[PDB]
Amino acid sequence: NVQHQLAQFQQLQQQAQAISVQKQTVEMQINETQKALEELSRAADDAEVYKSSGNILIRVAKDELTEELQEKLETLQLREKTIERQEERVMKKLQEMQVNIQEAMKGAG
Amino acid sequence: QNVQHQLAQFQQLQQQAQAISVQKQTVEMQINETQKALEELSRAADDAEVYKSSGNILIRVAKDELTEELQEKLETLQLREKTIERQEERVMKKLQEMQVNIQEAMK
Amino acid sequence: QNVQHQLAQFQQLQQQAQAISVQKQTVEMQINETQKALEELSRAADDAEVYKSSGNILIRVAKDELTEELQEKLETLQLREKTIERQEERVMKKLQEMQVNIQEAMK
Amino acid sequence: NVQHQLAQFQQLQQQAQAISVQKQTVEMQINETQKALEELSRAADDAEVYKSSGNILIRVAKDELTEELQEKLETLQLREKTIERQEERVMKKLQEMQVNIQEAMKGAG
Amino acid sequence: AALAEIVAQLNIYQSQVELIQQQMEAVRATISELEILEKTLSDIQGKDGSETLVPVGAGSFIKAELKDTSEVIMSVGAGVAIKKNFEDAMESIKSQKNELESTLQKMGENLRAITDIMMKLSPQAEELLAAVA
Amino acid sequence: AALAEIVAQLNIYQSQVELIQQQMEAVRATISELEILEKTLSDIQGKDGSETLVPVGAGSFIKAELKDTSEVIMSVGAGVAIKKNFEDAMESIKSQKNELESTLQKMGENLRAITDIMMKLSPQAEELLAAVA
Repeated sequence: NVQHQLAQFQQLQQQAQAISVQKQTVEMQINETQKALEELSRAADDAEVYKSSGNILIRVAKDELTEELQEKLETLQLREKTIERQEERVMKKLQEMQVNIQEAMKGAG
Repeated sequence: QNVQHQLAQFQQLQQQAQAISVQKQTVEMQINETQKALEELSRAADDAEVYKSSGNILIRVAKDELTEELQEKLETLQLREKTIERQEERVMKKLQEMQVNIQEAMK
Repeated sequence: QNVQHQLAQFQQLQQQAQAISVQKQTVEMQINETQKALEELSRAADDAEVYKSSGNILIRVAKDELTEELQEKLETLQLREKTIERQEERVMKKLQEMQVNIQEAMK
Repeated sequence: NVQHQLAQFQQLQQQAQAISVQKQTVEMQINETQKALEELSRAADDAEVYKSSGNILIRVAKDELTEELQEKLETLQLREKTIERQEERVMKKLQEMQVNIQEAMKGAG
Repeated sequence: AALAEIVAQLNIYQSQVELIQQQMEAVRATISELEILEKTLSDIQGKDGSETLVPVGAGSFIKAELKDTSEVIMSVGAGVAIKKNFEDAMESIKSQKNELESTLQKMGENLRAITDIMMKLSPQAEELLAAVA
Repeated sequence: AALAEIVAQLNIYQSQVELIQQQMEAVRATISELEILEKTLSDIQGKDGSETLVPVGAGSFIKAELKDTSEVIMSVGAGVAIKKNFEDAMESIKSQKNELESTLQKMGENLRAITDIMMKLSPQAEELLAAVA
């Protein structure tokens, strides 16, 4: 069926779109984490820092807080790289499946 | 009851079904935020400096007192979520029942 | 400059004229409220309990300190009102001048 | 001119409308003053009461504050009565001027 | 012919249903604020001397120590405010909530009638339409 | 004939002018809040121990005593807040206002261009209309 390949090709185009959105989201969380880490490093070593979790605000040691954001930053960056890698595969599988249709159409002969 | 009013109830029920779906998302959100706060609290020292949110102000409170309050809040919310799901099922049942009473009234 | 752009400036000026008229009403309002506060303060005793508004909170302050602050505020607002009226006249002048440059361009 | 009397009759109809609005406004201020005086009388004689004036809030003796609202209440009530009296005159002058037109129309003869 | 008469009034009703739905929200909004107010006053009882953080804008907070927590200055209209103790304050709040609830009960009825009469006019506008075409 | 092409795009532009006008307001709104924040922090300097009234809803206020007024806890994003002294705090606020002002300057340009090109398309849509009729 050639119409079954069009659908798969189209479902894959939406995935490419979805993944594109996840990437924009992760990038935003990276910028925000970076901005917070920059603020924390300019503050003195004994600055009083706080963490909000839901409806509560709690004072936390600055060195533990910094490490916590660093880990989140690093995990998000790895995630961004994993996303881009998935992105390329999808694009290749896409340009591919397009070819398989760009010729299966000239059906027989 | 004629099909016109039968259909009016069906759409009314769909209205209820959607409003309940909105409460369901809210309580789930509130449960997750409460469990997060409980998690962060478990890590802090007993003399930790913590403030709880109460409308326009934050009030400083001891970690143990806040832990008990958040535990109670979590339990009330989980019961609330259970109630919402039971109501959601009741409305779904009434929806299917009303659609059947409508299909058989159309012929 | 063709009549089309001439007319565009005229309407732009009318936009300015209206935004200025809105600032004028606001400052007048702010002046009246400040004079009222000054009036009420003059009646109170020197040790009166008074609070001044500062965004999300009210701050207790001595009557004399508050009287001087409100006096300065009143003077700054009255100068502001004077500035606004002078600008209003400038725009009115430009409006009439632009309408004349438009009537003579139409014939 | 009969058309000059129609205009005057119409200008007077709008005044009647305006006055009607002033009356609704004064009534509202009366209700609000009454509500505040009721609250003040239920509070104890040594209750701490405050007056807001613009951006400031000031503590004032309750007996002076009560007297101040009483005077405002009484002045507003007198105003309401003056308004209703003006209202009746306007209505009469209206039903009147209508007559002067309901016949000046049968112009001559 | 007389179809437009109906297709027209079902609007003055659809323009009044949405207005009441709006006014009912405002009322619900007010009730919400009163509920949050009740929680704050309850939350501070017995906390004289406890620290608090006051939001002052754009995510910023300043420090203060609660004082005379069993008392609250409440606005009663016409530029007047009265200091009241905890019980009296909670009592006024419940009275207002009740009043607003009652007002909500009443607004509900008004909306019903309107929705009801609309139901009896539509069956007519639908059969008149079938005639014109 | 090609009139609809113009009478149509002048909308995608009229639907983009109003969007920017909206976004510019939000920005002005944020700037306003930062200005009020600056006034409050200035107003409390040197007032440790002074009483304050905190609005808690529906016209009600509670009492508190200001504490460590030269310090303010400020939100820096990602769930983190940092306590800063007066000078540092005012410095961050001015930086943000400047940034938002700068952002406002830029949004202004974008709106200009759009309004400008619309001016050159209307003279055409008006003469095409004169042709069709």
